[PDB]
Amino acid sequence: DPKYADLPGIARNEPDVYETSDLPQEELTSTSVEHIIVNPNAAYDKFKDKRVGTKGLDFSDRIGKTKRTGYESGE
Amino acid sequence: IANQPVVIDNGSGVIKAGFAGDQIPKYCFPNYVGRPKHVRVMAGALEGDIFIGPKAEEHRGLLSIRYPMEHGIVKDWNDMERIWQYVYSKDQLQTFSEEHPVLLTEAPLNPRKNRERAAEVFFETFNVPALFISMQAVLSLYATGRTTGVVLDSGDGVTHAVPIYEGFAMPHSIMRIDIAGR
Ligand SMILES: Nc1ncnc2c1ncn2[C@@H]1O[C@H](COP(=O)(O)OP(=O)(O)O)[C@@H](O)[C@H]1O
Repeated sequence: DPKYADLPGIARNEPDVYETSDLPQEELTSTSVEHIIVNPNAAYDKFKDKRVGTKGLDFSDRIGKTKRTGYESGE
Repeated sequence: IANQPVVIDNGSGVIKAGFAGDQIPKYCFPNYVGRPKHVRVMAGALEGDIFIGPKAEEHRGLLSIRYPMEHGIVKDWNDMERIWQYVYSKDQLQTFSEEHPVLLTEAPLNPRKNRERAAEVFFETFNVPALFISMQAVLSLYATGRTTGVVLDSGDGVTHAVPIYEGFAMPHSIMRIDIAGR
């Protein structure tokens, strides 16, 4: 504004930002899906107490005693 | 003092079990030694690494089944113990080795060493108060009531023509051919 005052060639009456007056899932809805929550804390506390024993569950290209099984020990 | 014995009808392929005086062997399933074949991973995956019965049927191609009863003549005595333990369990016996007398079945002219091995089990690991193991044909004769009788019977991998008569020990006439339905 003071610059506009001090500058003679600068005219006025200008709506500066000239603009355009602009004015302003289904898979679950199938005949066969059953999307169910496991109730994370419920199933978690359930399987949580179920201890799991392991004893060197080792398998990668390991030769000796052909059959192997993960979580070897018991708990 | 003794207790109620347990009528345990074994066999080359199927074991039958119930207490004394019962009319039905309440615990029947075949003779098999099953144990897993896969890599256990998630929690809740049943441990024990030897499973019988509902677990066996439940995990048929998942449990490596064994049949050490080489025509009834078993070799996995340790696993036999465990089979009895499965019976000893809350599933079938719910009791101890000393809490009840035992009754067991025997096929003819087997190697005595096997019997003695079982006796070692039954009176050292297990502690049977009193038992007796003998011919299944004799028991079948008790069921028929007949005394004079040629008993033709076959196990699962054992066949045996048993000519008996009033309990007369005629092992020369009495035979067995350890091969059958197995
Ligand atoms: N309907 C049937 N047909 C053929 N085989 C059978 C049938 N039922 C049972 N078996 C087999 O025959 C065997 C029964 O003969 P049994 O003397 O009881 O055998 P075991 O001495 O092996 O228990 C069983 O072990 C079983 O495997």
